[PDB]
Amino acid sequence: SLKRRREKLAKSGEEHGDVTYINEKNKQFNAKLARFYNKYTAEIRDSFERGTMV
Amino acid sequence: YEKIELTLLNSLLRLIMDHNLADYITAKNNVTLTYKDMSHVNSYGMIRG
Amino acid sequence: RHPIRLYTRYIDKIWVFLRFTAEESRDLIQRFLTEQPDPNFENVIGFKSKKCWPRDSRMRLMRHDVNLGRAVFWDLKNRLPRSVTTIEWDDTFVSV
Amino acid sequence: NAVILHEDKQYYPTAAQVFGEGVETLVQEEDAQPLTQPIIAPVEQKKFSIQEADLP
Amino acid sequence: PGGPRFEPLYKDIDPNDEDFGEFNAMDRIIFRNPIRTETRVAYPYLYN
Amino acid sequence: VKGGVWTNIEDEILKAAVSKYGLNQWARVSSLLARKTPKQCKARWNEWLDPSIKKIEWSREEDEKLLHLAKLMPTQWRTIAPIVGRTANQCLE
Amino acid sequence: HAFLQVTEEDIQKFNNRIRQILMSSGSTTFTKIANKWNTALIALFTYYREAAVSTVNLLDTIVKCETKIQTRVKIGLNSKMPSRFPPAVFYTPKEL
Amino acid sequence: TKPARPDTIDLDEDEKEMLSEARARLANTQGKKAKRKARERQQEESRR
Amino acid sequence: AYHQRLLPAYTTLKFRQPGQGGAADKSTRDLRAELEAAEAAHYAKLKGAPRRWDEDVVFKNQARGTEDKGKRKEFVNDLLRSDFHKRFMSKYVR
Amino acid sequence: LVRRSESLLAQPRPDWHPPWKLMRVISGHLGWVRALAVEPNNQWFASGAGDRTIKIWDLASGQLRLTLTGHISTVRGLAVSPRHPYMFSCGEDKMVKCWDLETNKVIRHYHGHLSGVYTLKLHPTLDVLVTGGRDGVARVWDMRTRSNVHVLSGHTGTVADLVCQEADPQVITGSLDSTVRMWDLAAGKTMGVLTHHKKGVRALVTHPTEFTFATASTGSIKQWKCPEGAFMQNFEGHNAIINTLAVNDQNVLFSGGDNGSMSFWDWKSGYRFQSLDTTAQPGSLDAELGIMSSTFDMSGARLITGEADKTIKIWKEDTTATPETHPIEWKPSLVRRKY
Amino acid sequence: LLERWLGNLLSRQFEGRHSKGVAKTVTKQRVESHFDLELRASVMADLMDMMPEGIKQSKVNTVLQHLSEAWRCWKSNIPWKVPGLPAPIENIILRYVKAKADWWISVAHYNRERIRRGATVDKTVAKKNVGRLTRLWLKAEQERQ
Amino acid sequence: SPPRKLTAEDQEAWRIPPPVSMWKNPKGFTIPLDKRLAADGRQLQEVQ
Amino acid sequence: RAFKEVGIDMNDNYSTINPVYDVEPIEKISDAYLDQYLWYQADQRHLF
RNA sequence: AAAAAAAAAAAA
Repeated sequence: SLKRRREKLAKSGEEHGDVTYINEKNKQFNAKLARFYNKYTAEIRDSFERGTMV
Repeated sequence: YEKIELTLLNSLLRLIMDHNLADYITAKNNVTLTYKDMSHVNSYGMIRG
Repeated sequence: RHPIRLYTRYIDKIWVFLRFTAEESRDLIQRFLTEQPDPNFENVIGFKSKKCWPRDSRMRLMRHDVNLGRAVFWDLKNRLPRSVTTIEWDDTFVSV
Repeated sequence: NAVILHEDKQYYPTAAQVFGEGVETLVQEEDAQPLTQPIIAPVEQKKFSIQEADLP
Repeated sequence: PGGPRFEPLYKDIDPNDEDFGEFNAMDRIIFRNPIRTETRVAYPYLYN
Repeated sequence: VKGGVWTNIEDEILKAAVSKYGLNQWARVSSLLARKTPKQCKARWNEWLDPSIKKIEWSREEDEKLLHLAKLMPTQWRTIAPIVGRTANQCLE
Repeated sequence: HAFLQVTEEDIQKFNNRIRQILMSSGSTTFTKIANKWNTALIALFTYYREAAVSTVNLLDTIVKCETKIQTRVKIGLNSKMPSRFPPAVFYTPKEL
Repeated sequence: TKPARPDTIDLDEDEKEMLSEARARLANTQGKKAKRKARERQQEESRR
Repeated sequence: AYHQRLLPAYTTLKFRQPGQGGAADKSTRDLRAELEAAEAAHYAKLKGAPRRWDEDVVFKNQARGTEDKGKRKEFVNDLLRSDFHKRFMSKYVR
Repeated sequence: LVRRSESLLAQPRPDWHPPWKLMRVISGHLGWVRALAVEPNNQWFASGAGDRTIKIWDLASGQLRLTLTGHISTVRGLAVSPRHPYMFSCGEDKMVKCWDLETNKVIRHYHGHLSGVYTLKLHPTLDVLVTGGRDGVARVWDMRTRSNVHVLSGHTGTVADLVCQEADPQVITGSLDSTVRMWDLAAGKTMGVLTHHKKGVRALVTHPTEFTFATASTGSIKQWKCPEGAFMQNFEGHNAIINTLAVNDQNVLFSGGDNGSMSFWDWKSGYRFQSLDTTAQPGSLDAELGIMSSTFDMSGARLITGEADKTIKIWKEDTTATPETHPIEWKPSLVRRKY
Repeated sequence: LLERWLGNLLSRQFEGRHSKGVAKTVTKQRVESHFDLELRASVMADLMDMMPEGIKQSKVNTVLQHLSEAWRCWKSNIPWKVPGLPAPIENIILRYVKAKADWWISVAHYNRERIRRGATVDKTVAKKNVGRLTRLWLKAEQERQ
Repeated sequence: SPPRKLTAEDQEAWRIPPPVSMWKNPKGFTIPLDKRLAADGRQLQEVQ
Repeated sequence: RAFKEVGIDMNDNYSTINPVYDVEPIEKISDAYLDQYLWYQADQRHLF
């Protein structure tokens, strides 16, 4: 259990990707928001990436 | 006031004055109304203010 | 030449003063009663008369006057297309 | 092809269209009694004279 | 005259609300020397 | 001066404050800025800086839609613009 | 002979104007509340004149609203004693 | 409605202070009471 | 013990006197018979079983179809769309 | 292994009951109808709703006799006394009011619930009323002195239902902590705890002639035998939050489901002879389909239901139905029935 | 009266104050707060009765936050639609949001009738009522457009 | 009774998404703007 | 032909409420000039 | 035919 906790914290300590958060709990909440809302909001993310059409 | 068509109003104002002033008045009635987080577009009826 | 003697529109309120000969009044009441028939006279309830004036002043409310006032209201309401505007009996006072 | 205004628009069907023909639908929004009329009438005496119960 | 005054016991009857009824028609009454309020108190069931 | 032309720095601070605060709180967003009112920040967001605005050259079918809608609704651009899919100023221009 | 009176809606309008005066932000300062009462009373009387003097309900409303303004002034002093506030306290001009 | 204004190599002091204030306000999370409680916990640990 | 501070009030209970119903029991078949008899009486009561001046006007007969309000009262279970709320908002917002 | 009975008499064959049909729908309430109480002479009934009014309706005509105000939150309980001219209301405003029906006025208050009150029962022979609420407590109150003579504690959730009977167990409290408690009224002690339900127990009822009761939680109705609380049987097949339960003098269990569902069961056998779904008043949402309260009249011939589309629905059993038109589709199945 | 009052005074003096444990009534200043409490509990109860046996029942106050969000969307006439929310939970939220809306509109109507009658001298009550009818009129105006 | 057998379909069918509040941030989180507009139903309106 | 947002508020007379519109000052100046010009020119040409 | 405390002035 301690080894799994340490490994999860170490894998959560990596800054791979775009940053949006400001705190650690903010980072975890934004990761959860991703894990639920990509399949409904990927089109909006595309619209934000392009800087044009909805 | 509530039941004024803006196209018909534009036609009648075009009857009585220059079309630029009529178009300005009709476009000025067609504006966005906002109160706090509530917002819509007035497209039917008259803005009395 | 016309029954409508006086007319005034104050922004959105109108006052119209009509004068009827007996034949014109009879024709108008006949047309109103054959358009919206009422054989038991439910017209006394709903008609308007000022309670602020004294007992003698609010004199009487008979058949002919009430039906003539409602006929005038119905005829003037028939001239306004209700998609533009209309006149409601709640917002209306008629005196004969 | 008729024109339906905003103030006489129906967004929902009627009660008879929803409940059927064999269902009685009542819309009761005013009471049949005043608040001063009791639901259970008290046992009322109504003495209008002075009468001795037993013979004196 | 000389007696106390109180709140109205029944705040219901008021002639302005009642319209032109047949029972209390204004000129079906044969007015004479006027009835005073002490007469209304002395015979409360005849004059009220 | 309260107003003026919009800069890229002001635009990015507006986007960051929208990120941190949302769209129903414009006084805080204007308080990050210095020369813009809450109404001016809201107008800049609603007319330009929203990325649900189509910011490329118009397609042809958009042009027939705009011309037909300007034929049926003379000078009601705030009404035409939701139907076309652009803003009122973009449709007018 | 046109007999004139003030309509009941306008008596209620004046009453609502005094209620709005009594609910206003500066309605705890005695000079401000007196100035607002003076403006409302001047507006009412200089508009409705001889029709206003012949309406009993309007005069009752004026009496009650003036009593309410004076009662606000008295409540601002934590008293309601009638001998404590003679008419010279209210109706003396602002110069004195 | 106009697109933007391009930046400069030499920024003025107003953009510098506006960006600094945006950075300072973009990371604030706590209120007065939470900050006071954290400071009081630090002071209590120091006193202990 | 208890911790309440009620002063005595209504210290006698009222009981259903004769004529007030309540504590008098019948069979449920009799109750069904009385219920069906009263229901049948109410339903039978419901069914009843024991120069011309207005020639230059542009628009004519525009008020036809207005008096038809009130054929049957329709309760709508949407408060913002009921007739009561529309009357309220037309009365109070001008 | 615990032995079973192989006699094939453990399953009673269901008696035939006619199906039920909609008769009436009474509008006028501006909240969800959550209370219902038929007076002992079967002339009028009492509905309490989310518009914090109590409306008295004539049972034969469905015609609004009276409206009573005085609560400020949703009325949850109501009881017309068979021995006194009293009506008893409880609400979500922590108030337990006693109305004198000879004056139509609140004459007593039973104060002491710390939260909103959900239930209220009159003891059939004693001069006692019983309330339960969101504070996990069944208050037992004396009518005359307004004294809280018992505090029934032991539940860890909202006491949602409660029945009073003339023999021990005199109080039965179902709670949202999924337990049912059988209470001796004389001592204020728990005689027994039933933990068979997995979810919050929302409905209870007692049989008029048998010494048995029934409890109901979502997806499950259980019939139990007094005074030991021995599990008698399951009523199965109503996969919904069950808010209510109504057995008749002719052995009818009525379960109303919060999604708008209805089940009519034969009491002795556990057979579901009818499965309905109510319909919403026009203007309602799909989510507003739900039977929130129910009762039978004293005759048992009418089912009164108060529903979350703010309606009152009267249901009659079908007089043109015979055992041939609606045959019983029950067969003595030979299944282990894993318990 | 005074002997009961002085007995209560000496009781607080010699055996202390029973401050905690008594049920406070729902006065006017508490009404809305009490409503919220009851409504939340009711919603929470329904959630515990709709969860299947075995589901992770820890993050269920998330549904109460969704209910707060839906009420805020109702007050602003913004259509509330969370993608991926389960249908029974959405039904519970819509049902209780409409109950809260019915209570809110009834209170607004009652306060407007009191203000017209002249029976209210509270200023915050009047400003609250103006805000509520402003929101109701804007909802009606959006529906009209 | 013995527990009901839960599939993965049920465990994913009773998953509640986190509330993307567009009014409240009690912990001052910088939410992506993509998540802010997911619950806004104005994007699901047919302009016909 | 495209204008700023107009704020909407309610004025309360304790018997009715009425809308009050808040227009941008630059557009208010243009509208006031147009209003005065239109009223004067309709007075000159006997429109009413 | 003659009506007169609190909010609200903040934990060695």
